[PDB]
Amino acid sequence: VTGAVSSVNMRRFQRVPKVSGFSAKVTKKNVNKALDKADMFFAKSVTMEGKAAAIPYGVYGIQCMEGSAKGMAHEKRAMALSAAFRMNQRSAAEKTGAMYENRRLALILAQNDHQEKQYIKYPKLAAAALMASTEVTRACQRYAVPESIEEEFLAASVDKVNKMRGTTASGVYKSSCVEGNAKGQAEQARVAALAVAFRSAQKSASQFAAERYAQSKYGRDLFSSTHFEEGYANTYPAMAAAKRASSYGY
Amino acid sequence: MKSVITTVVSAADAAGRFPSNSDLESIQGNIQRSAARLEAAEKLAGNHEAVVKEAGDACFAKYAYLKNPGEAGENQEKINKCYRDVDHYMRLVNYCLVVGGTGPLDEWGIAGAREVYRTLNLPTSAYVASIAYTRDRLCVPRDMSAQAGVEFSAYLDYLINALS
Amino acid sequence: MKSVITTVVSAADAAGRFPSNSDLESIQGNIQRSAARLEAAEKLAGNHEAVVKEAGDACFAKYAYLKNPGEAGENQEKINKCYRDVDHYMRLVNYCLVVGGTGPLDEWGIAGAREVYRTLNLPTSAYVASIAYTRDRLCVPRDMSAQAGVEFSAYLDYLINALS
Amino acid sequence: MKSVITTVVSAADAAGRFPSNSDLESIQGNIQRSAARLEAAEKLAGNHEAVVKEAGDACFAKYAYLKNPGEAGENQEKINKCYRDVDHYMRLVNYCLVVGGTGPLDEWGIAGAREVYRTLNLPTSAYVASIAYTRDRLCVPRDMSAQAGVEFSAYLDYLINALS
Amino acid sequence: QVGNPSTRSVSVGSLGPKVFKSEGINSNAQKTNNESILQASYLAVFGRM
Amino acid sequence: LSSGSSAAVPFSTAVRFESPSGGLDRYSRVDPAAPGPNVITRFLFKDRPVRRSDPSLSEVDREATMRTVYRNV
Amino acid sequence: MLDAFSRVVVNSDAKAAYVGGSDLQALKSFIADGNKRLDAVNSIVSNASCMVSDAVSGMICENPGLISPGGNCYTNRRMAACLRDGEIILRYVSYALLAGDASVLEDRCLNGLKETYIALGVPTNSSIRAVSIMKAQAVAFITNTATERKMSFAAGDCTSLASEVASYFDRVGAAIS
Amino acid sequence: MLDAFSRVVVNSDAKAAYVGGSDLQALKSFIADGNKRLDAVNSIVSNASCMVSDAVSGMICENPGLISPGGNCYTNRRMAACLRDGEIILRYVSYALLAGDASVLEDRCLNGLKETYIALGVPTNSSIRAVSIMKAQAVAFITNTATERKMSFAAGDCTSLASEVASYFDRVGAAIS
Amino acid sequence: MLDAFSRVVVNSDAKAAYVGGSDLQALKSFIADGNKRLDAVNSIVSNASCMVSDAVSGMICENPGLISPGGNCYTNRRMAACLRDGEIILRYVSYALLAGDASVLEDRCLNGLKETYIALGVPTNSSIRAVSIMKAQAVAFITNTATERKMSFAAGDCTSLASEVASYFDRVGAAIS
Ligand SMILES: C=CC1=C(C)[C@@H](Cc2[nH]c(/C=C3N=C(/C=C4\NC(=O)[C@H](C)[C@H]4CC)C(C)=C\3CCC(=O)O)c(CCC(=O)O)c2C)NC1=O
Ligand SMILES: C=CC1=C(C)[C@@H](Cc2[nH]c(/C=C3N=C(/C=C4\NC(=O)[C@H](C)[C@H]4CC)C(C)=C\3CCC(=O)O)c(CCC(=O)O)c2C)NC1=O
Ligand SMILES: C=CC1=C(C)[C@@H](Cc2[nH]c(/C=C3N=C(/C=C4\NC(=O)[C@H](C)[C@H]4CC)C(C)=C\3CCC(=O)O)c(CCC(=O)O)c2C)NC1=O
Ligand SMILES: C=CC1=C(C)[C@@H](Cc2[nH]c(/C=C3N=C(/C=C4\NC(=O)[C@H](C)[C@H]4CC)C(C)=C\3CCC(=O)O)c(CCC(=O)O)c2C)NC1=O
Ligand SMILES: C=CC1=C(C)[C@@H](Cc2[nH]c(/C=C3N=C(/C=C4\NC(=O)[C@H](C)[C@H]4CC)C(C)=C\3CCC(=O)O)c(CCC(=O)O)c2C)NC1=O
Ligand SMILES: C=CC1=C(C)[C@@H](Cc2[nH]c(/C=C3N=C(/C=C4\NC(=O)[C@H](C)[C@H]4CC)C(C)=C\3CCC(=O)O)c(CCC(=O)O)c2C)NC1=O
Ligand SMILES: C=CC1=C(C)[C@@H](Cc2[nH]c(/C=C3N=C(/C=C4\NC(=O)[C@H](C)[C@H]4CC)C(C)=C\3CCC(=O)O)c(CCC(=O)O)c2C)NC1=O
Ligand SMILES: C=CC1=C(C)[C@@H](Cc2[nH]c(/C=C3N=C(/C=C4\NC(=O)[C@H](C)[C@H]4CC)C(C)=C\3CCC(=O)O)c(CCC(=O)O)c2C)NC1=O
Ligand SMILES: C=CC1=C(C)[C@@H](Cc2[nH]c(/C=C3N=C(/C=C4\NC(=O)[C@H](C)[C@H]4CC)C(C)=C\3CCC(=O)O)c(CCC(=O)O)c2C)NC1=O
Ligand SMILES: C=CC1=C(C)[C@@H](Cc2[nH]c(/C=C3N=C(/C=C4\NC(=O)[C@H](C)[C@H]4CC)C(C)=C\3CCC(=O)O)c(CCC(=O)O)c2C)NC1=O
Ligand SMILES: C=CC1=C(C)[C@@H](Cc2[nH]c(/C=C3N=C(/C=C4\NC(=O)[C@H](C)[C@H]4CC)C(C)=C\3CCC(=O)O)c(CCC(=O)O)c2C)NC1=O
Ligand SMILES: C=CC1=C(C)[C@@H](Cc2[nH]c(/C=C3N=C(/C=C4\NC(=O)[C@H](C)[C@H]4CC)C(C)=C\3CCC(=O)O)c(CCC(=O)O)c2C)NC1=O
Ligand SMILES: C=CC1=C(C)[C@@H](Cc2[nH]c(/C=C3N=C(/C=C4\NC(=O)[C@H](C)[C@H]4CC)C(C)=C\3CCC(=O)O)c(CCC(=O)O)c2C)NC1=O
Ligand SMILES: CCC1=C(C)[C@@H](CC2=N/C(=C\c3[nH]c(C[C@@H]4NC(=O)C(C)=C4CC)c(C)c3CCC(=O)O)C(CCC(=O)O)=C2C)NC1=O
Repeated sequence: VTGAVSSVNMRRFQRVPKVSGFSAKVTKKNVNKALDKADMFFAKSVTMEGKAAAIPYGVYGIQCMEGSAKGMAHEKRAMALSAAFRMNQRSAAEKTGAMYENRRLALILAQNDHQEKQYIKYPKLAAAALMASTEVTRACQRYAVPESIEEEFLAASVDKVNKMRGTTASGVYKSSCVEGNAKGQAEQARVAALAVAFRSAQKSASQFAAERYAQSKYGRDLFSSTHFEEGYANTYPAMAAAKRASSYGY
Repeated sequence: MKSVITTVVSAADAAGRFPSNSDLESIQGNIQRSAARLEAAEKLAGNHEAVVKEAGDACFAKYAYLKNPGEAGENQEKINKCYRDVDHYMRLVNYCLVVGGTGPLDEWGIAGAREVYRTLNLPTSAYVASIAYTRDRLCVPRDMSAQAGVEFSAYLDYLINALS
Repeated sequence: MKSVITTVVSAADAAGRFPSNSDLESIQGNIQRSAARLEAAEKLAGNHEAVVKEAGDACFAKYAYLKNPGEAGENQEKINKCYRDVDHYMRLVNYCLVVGGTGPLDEWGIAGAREVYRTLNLPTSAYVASIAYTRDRLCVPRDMSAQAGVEFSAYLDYLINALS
Repeated sequence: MKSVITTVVSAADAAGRFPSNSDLESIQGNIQRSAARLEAAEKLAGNHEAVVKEAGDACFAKYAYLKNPGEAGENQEKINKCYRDVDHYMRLVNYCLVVGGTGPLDEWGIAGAREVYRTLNLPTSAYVASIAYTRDRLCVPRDMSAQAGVEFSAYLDYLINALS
Repeated sequence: QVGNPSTRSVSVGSLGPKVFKSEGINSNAQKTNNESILQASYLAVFGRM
Repeated sequence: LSSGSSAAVPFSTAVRFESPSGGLDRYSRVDPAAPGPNVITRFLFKDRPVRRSDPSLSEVDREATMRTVYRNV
Repeated sequence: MLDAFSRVVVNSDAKAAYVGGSDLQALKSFIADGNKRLDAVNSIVSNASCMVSDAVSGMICENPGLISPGGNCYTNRRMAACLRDGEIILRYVSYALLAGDASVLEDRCLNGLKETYIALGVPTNSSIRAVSIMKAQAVAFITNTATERKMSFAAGDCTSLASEVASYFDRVGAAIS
Repeated sequence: MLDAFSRVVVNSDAKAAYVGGSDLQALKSFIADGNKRLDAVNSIVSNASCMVSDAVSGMICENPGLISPGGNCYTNRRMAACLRDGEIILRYVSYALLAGDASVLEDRCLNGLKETYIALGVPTNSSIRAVSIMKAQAVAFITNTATERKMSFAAGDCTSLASEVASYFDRVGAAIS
Repeated sequence: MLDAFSRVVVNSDAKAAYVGGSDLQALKSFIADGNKRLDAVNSIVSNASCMVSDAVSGMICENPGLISPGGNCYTNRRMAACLRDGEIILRYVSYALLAGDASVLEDRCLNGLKETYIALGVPTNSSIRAVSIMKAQAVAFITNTATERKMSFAAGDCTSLASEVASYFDRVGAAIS
């Protein structure tokens, strides 16, 4: 047998928090990790209640399919996990710029002072409530279908200037808008996006009519500040749903 | 319409998958449990005017404040509209006993009821005292089978919990 | 905390704008109506233990099932918690007359109330039977002024339209 | 069109609420402050042939390099269109005093003007000298009332900060 | 005051006139009577308004 | 960071002896709001020891710290 | 949106006219009777929960095939959506009575309401009766002639505001007719 | 966010008290100050385009290491962002003076501003100077002691309003310190 | 740490200016009221054992769940550490009243007090009521309006010291919350 005492690096977890000096530097680091993975529990719990609107009575709706072929659902996993790896490769002008862009939009969205307190403190809770407000009411750009041919040209003009914020200031591409990261991985997302465009036209009679009135509300209390922008949102709800936030550069 | 059928088929439609052996093994339980619930469905389908007459006057024996003026059940043409709904809820118990899943109670009798009963000032504890009268008026060898009365009172407990 | 100031600041904060003359015009309207509601706020704070005693049992005299066994108010502990709740709502009306907005009621007395009185089986028409007694016992020229009634009775009716 | 009525309703629509006591209190500031901005509306209606000509040569007093060939303002229809611009800018301030807000200067006067004035090679500092002349040529008790001059010269320097 | 010079600044209580103090005694402690003290100092000097 | 470091080696020692003692002026972890000893001793007639509590450590307390280093350490 | 002040401005913009004293006195009597408008729209919002319950239960009381199996208000999922629609309509009339213009009702609500309801099969005759019950409810609250509740007001005559809210319930009644 | 009237009810809620007539004249003093408070937040927003040009050009002549190659305000992209953040800071002080409370300044703007500037690499010594230049510009424009421009007020004393707006401007400097 | 004199020195060092007669008279008013500042620190320190027991037994009197089993001030080991913590908060405030600057309170007491009470489970809603009772005790001892303890002072106004010590108790309460 050895004489194996407990180490100095292992006995330090049993120490009581002190209040100033270097002993406040340990407790400031241990609380800011316990607030970071409490913020992850705040963002996970909101997404698990926005996903309970696509399971409205207990059966899986057409909104929450993955891909239609055999290996069309496993590769939807393998490019969401590399989409989150390139998310934390952005510089400090994009990480902090999206934190304040999300914080402006999350406080219009809030309904009480407790909700708008927590979007200020927890950044990932506010980032996963801008997206979770849009996946419920289907105010996205993967859910809106244009019901005209001037409406398709109006939404393509909004989506033309959203595709330049995924480019840099000199004009080259970012890593924010990336389809494929491996051999033939771009065409698997070409297959998976044409499939979810087909299911968007397969909605119900009232599901098309509720998201007409939801995309007009979304374009007129999140992206319109005048009266002429309200005229482009109250009559053409597909250009009012291509107005994305400026956090993600898509 | 959450069945055992529509649960495992729509979950297989989200992955884009063929029906596998986990899906067929769930439908084997539908050829095991259906003898009890279709017995309790046909017992309810041939006795329903006797049991919603017995349920609805247990509501007004307990909650006799409703027959006051200005209250809910104040004239005769809306006491008859009350037994209309106890007949409506027993009909939805009989539909979900047929399909073997809570779907007919869910999307035709529950999903919007709290918005309506509050707005029209209808006390939801009076609905509970009718549904929880027939759960313990039932005695298990006389009225149906042993497992027919297990699954009958279990679908009433879904109706008590979704109103309470 | 919706008030006259917190509306026009956050409308300018979402727009990204400085305070202009349309924002300062609203605060001018907070100056003129301030004499009427702060007269009603100081009248409520010096009288409330006689208001909620007359209002606590305004509903208890109206509805009486609560004192049968198994009901809401069947013993003196549960009766004292009913007068605790009329006093909480008369305190939140008093904060709404001070801020000049429904913000104290919107976040401390209304949000979550439908999801609490349901699951604890509280009759929501027994609260409204006590708020509407308070709104009808108020005669105008003895208790307060003319436009101190139209602020006090409007915050009572916001509580009635949000409860039921 | 930002105003004092069309931002308390447009914020009550975004939450799906009725107009409350907070919302009616903001409109009563457009009863008390309305008698001064509509008092400065008739004075700009009866003097705009004079004060536009008075502000037009105040640009040409400061910048005499406009009228030279090689530089911009070498002919007559470049000169008479400068009075066309500042009569529009006086008209939008006259619109702004009527609505009780900074609505008509925003979407008609301000919006897009930084691209129009750049690409047509107009000096934007020549515009702000004409607006700031009328902020100084106003003396307050002779022309209008006291609180009409603080309303009229609140939109003028709003236009100055929005220009440059 | 001719046998107790130390009684200056001692409030006589209910028999003298009411004294005045710009105190500001609140938990945020600010004086609420800036109006009335100005109304009372006009009467100490001039005796009227 | 360079020289002034440690040795970690938790075991380090190797001997199964009988235990020697400690002091009594230690952090107790039960009742940490206690004076304990050093209230009736010759602790009262020394100068009080310097613990760093400021993040900045001003330049006349910097010299006063290192005088205690040369005297005590 | 627009209001009663912004309507006069965009009217006078097309003639390139300054807003002078030919059309300010219409706006001056808008403000001088403005304390009765806030006394009007308070009386609607103070009764707006009961004005949908007295409305759509009296619509079914005059057309009892709506709760028949197959009807538009049959299930609890569908009766709640008509009670939801009965208070979005009353809300935008309250946004139009306060603003004094019907542009907040027209563009945000009534644009495409008739082309919504004919893709859902809402009966466009009994929906007019739920609207036209609410018009009779509102003008007895403006003129204080409701037979069960009496609100305390000042003395005077406010028949021009009962006829304006009656003009707002017909722009929705002609939108789906 | 909060204001002056909502700050004194979240403290009365904490001891479960009614806001009676003991701390109502603390609020009645806020309403009688209201025309002076509204007269004064107009003074800062009328001059706010010039208050950010007078501030960040004062900082580049006091510290000429900001226009050094590799500085903070060196290139033309970075000069526009420093010109943007001077007006963001002045906008949230203007909401705090209008509300009568520093609640909207502290959380919507100042919460997280320190480690934003730590991650960006903003020299935080320079930002205290450029916010204290605007503090002097505020109290010159409140109490009408500005040399190049004078505004027409009524006669009176507003040094409590000038010292309240100076209390918000060094609250910015304590957060980013 | 700093005091009220060296706060003026570090503000003047950022502009490289000599502190001269234009702002010495706001430091001569610190000296001329300096007897009343010492007169007031003496009234707090003489009552400081009774102030931390009227506070934390009024925190228990308004929240009886702290002495329930499992509570924060439940046992004898835990009540003595709350009564210790009351008189470190009161002790560091009186260091800042005597200095005329709060920078000893912000660098030695409220530097990581929030992140220590989070890791201990000290309820922050009850540690505001302990501080805000002690704020009302201090202002009653500065202004000589405590009911159970009257002292004797010379005549003159001292509400500018009670309002400064109330704002030091609003930085203890606004750093742990
Ligand atoms: C909480 C509710 C919630 C849901 C119901 C589901 C909805 C959902 N979102 C995605 C998947 C996605 N969803 C988005 C989101 C958007 N795309 C845009 O253009 C807008 C910016 C934004 C609309 C809100 C993106 C970017 C993906 C990745 C795949 C893609 O690019 O389409 C997928 C997998 C891909 C697929 O459908 O095949 C699913 C099931 N997720 C949720 O979190
Ligand atoms: C598809 C399934 C289905 C249901 C679950 C019920 C749900 C339901 N109940 C009611 C409606 C009602 N339910 C009652 C019942 C009562 N109120 C009283 O006076 C009594 C105390 C109590 C008996 C328990 C009354 C009176 C109404 C009509 C509302 C009213 O008269 O105001 C209505 C309104 C229309 C009507 O008059 O029938 C609906 C949709 N109806 C359905 O179609
Ligand atoms: C399909 C649903 C369905 C039911 C739930 C029952 C409900 C029910 N029970 C009874 C009638 C009865 N039910 C009982 C039963 C009991 N009394 C007890 O003491 C025991 C606990 C319990 C089972 C032994 C008795 C003793 C009577 C006759 C006396 C009475 O009516 O109370 C009757 C009237 C006549 C009859 O049918 O018997 C009805 C409709 N019947 C149904 O058709
Ligand atoms: C600050 C906001 C605030 C409120 C609005 C109320 C709301 C409220 N009421 C109760 C709780 C209760 N409320 C009542 C009230 C009543 N029972 C009756 O007979 C009448 C229907 C009614 C009085 C008119 C009763 C009896 C309970 C106890 C219920 C129980 O047994 O759990 C509870 C659970 C906690 C408790 O027991 O106090 C809450 C949160 N309380 C608050 O703190
Ligand atoms: C901003 C403006 C705005 C509106 C005006 C409404 C308009 C509206 N109503 C409905 C939807 C509906 N509307 C009705 C209404 C009725 N059937 C009747 O017997 C009555 C005549 C009438 C109630 C008075 C019903 C029953 C549905 C649901 C359809 C169904 O599920 O069967 C829908 C589809 C969304 C949904 O499922 O609810 C929309 C967009 N919504 C808005 O956002
Ligand atoms: C099943 C049978 C049945 C009905 C036929 C209706 C009865 C009914 N009541 C009203 C009419 C009304 N309903 C209200 C609403 C209210 N009145 C008040 O005093 C309360 C505050 C508030 C809701 C409780 C008002 C104000 C009127 C106008 C008439 C009046 O009050 O005199 C109308 C409208 C008249 C018209 O069509 O023009 C109808 C049809 N309700 C029913 O149940
Ligand atoms: C922000 C909140 C707010 C309000 C709710 C209203 C409240 C209100 N209403 C009126 C005042 C009045 N209100 C009415 C209205 C009516 N009388 C009747 O007999 C009709 C039944 C009823 C129509 C709805 C009349 C006739 C007057 C007095 C005359 C007038 O104001 O022009 C007045 C008096 C105005 C004055 O004295 O000049 C006030 C303060 N004003 C506000 O500032
Ligand atoms: C390198 C040389 C150089 C400078 C030293 C600065 C000049 C400068 N000016 C001000 C100070 C100021 N700047 C303004 C701003 C204005 N005054 C007006 O009347 C106009 C409306 C508006 C600018 C157009 C005001 C009001 C003051 C306050 C002092 C005063 O002028 O009375 C200050 C702040 C004083 C302090 O530090 O506290 C500085 C440093 N700019 C430079 O380029
Ligand atoms: C709502 C609150 C809110 C804020 C406070 C700001 C905060 C802020 N400032 C900057 C960003 C910046 N801020 C500065 C500013 C300065 N450098 C200095 O040392 C000077 C002291 C100061 C000028 C006065 C510079 C130079 C950048 C750009 C960094 C760079 O790209 O070089 C960024 C990065 C994104 C961007 O490029 O804009 C953010 C989020 N934004 C907000 O949304
Ligand atoms: C929409 C824009 C808008 C505004 C700008 C204000 C405009 C404004 N300022 C004041 C009015 C006043 N303003 C001051 C203020 C000042 N005097 C000074 O010596 C200081 C330099 C300065 C403030 C810093 C004083 C002392 C009064 C008069 C006191 C009072 O009104 O009670 C008044 C009251 C008029 C009067 O009673 O004479 C008004 C309406 N209100 C608005 O609705
Ligand atoms: C220089 C500043 C300074 C302080 C403020 C204190 C802060 C402080 N308090 C505690 C420790 C503690 N603090 C409390 C306090 C409370 N529980 C309550 O309900 C009340 C709200 C509050 C008393 C008023 C309790 C109960 C413990 C002991 C925890 C336990 O063992 O249960 C600890 C842990 C180490 C120790 O206990 O010594 C520290 C650092 N110490 C300092 O050095
Ligand atoms: C049983 C329940 C129970 C309570 C609710 C509290 C009672 C209590 N006392 C004070 C308040 C106080 N406590 C003191 C302290 C003292 N007064 C003296 O004269 C002595 C020297 C010293 C105690 C020996 C002082 C000076 C005040 C201020 C009020 C005053 O005395 O006028 C406060 C503060 C008011 C606030 O919330 O802002 C409260 C809640 N104590 C309790 O035990
Ligand atoms: C070593 C310890 C030590 C002290 C404790 C103080 C004690 C002290 N306080 C005052 C003197 C004074 N003290 C007060 C104080 C007060 N009057 C009030 O109404 C308030 C209730 C209260 C303080 C909060 C006033 C108003 C004066 C006289 C004005 C002055 O400062 O000259 C004086 C007289 C100074 C003189 O001679 O003019 C002294 C010696 N000084 C010390 O050296
Ligand atoms: C984070 C990167 C990531 C994803 C994206 C998904 C992608 C994903 N979903 C799957 C599979 C899958 N996906 C859904 C739908 C989906 N499931 C739900 O619980 C809810 C609320 C849903 C949206 C409506 C269902 C129902 C299944 C079948 C799993 C099952 O129920 O047995 C499978 C397995 C496919 C297979 O086994 O053949 C994958 C890889 N998984 C990941 O790890």
